[PDB]
Amino acid sequence: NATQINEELYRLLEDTEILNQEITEGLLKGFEVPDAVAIQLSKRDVVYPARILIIVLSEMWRFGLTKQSESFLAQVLTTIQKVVTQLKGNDLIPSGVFWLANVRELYSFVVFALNSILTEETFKNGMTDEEYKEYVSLVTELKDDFEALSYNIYNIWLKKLQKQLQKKAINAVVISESLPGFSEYTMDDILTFFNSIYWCMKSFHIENEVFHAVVTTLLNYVDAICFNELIMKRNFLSWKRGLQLNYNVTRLEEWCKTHGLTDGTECLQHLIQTAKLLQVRKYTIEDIDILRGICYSLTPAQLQKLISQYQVADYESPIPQEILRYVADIVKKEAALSSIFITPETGPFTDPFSLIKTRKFDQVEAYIPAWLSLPSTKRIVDLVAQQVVQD
Amino acid sequence: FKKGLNLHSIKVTSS
Repeated sequence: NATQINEELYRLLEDTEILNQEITEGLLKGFEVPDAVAIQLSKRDVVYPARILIIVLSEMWRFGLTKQSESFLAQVLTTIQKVVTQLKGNDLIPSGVFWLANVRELYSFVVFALNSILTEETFKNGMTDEEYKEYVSLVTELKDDFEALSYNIYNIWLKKLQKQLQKKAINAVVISESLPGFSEYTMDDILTFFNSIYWCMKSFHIENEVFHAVVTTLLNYVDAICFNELIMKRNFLSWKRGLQLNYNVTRLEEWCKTHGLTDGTECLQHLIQTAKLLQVRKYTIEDIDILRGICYSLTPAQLQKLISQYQVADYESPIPQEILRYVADIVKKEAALSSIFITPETGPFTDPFSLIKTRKFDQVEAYIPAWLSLPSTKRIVDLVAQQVVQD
Repeated sequence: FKKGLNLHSIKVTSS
């Protein structure tokens, strides 16, 4: 009956011991990420929990079920953050991105809600100033809540990504050797990593500014840790190794250039300049001044360390003592005018999403994914459809 | 007197 829709629906939204169980344990914790090379996905196949949450929340606000919606959203926030926190392994990149979408979606909705409450005259005019004050306070608090959530999951995810990159890229970039015609992670693993991030953020309709931020952060991180690994290497810094490093770095730069990134070079600067230092001739004082010209991001002390641990090969002229003396004199000169290491950016970072104009919210169609095992939620949505038809 | 908050967020389309 149409006479008993909103009634039953009400009695469904009033029970936050059943609904909370299905939502937090079934929908959120029991989430399934869709398939992303070139695979096209409609926006409805990605942010389905966001859509469902938006439906339940909207219908709760319609019926004035305030405290219940507050508990609901509290447990939802806690659950989402917990889920992102427990992310590990091969699913780190897609799942993360997945949630980064959903949360963002939610945020937009709330913004819209607030922008409806304050702009549209009908709301401020149609109800008491006390109730209006309550709703404004509530919705605002929720907006800030989701802001904080997105910040949290972004920084958590990014920190995890860094924790894996530290485990792969050191050996891949510094130690791994693969040159054309000269004959346990490689550069291909790194490229596969960054490609995973790209295709995931692309197929899941994520704003490119976030991609820019993430990859820039990760690149700077790689640059830092690999440089801090290289400078303490000894019986290792040879011309061949400089060539190899230059090769790997060049691969990364190529990926950046062919995937939108313009500022990919400045991130890897220390490694580039390091390879250049290891490759160029360093036999004359002029060659050293040239080296200073090229390596602008490298400090004189770092130059001294790098040069002093260079490995001269067989049939290669060793670096003169006059040169080393000149280097020490330069370092002394710089001391007359704080460590040789680079401090890696571990976090926290500014949420890139908090710098982008929030997505304009459009009307969500009443739908719940058929493959889910959430009875109450499905009954809710099904009722909501008939409700909208009625209005 | 609570007017409630009916943000018409939800739509329905039939092919």
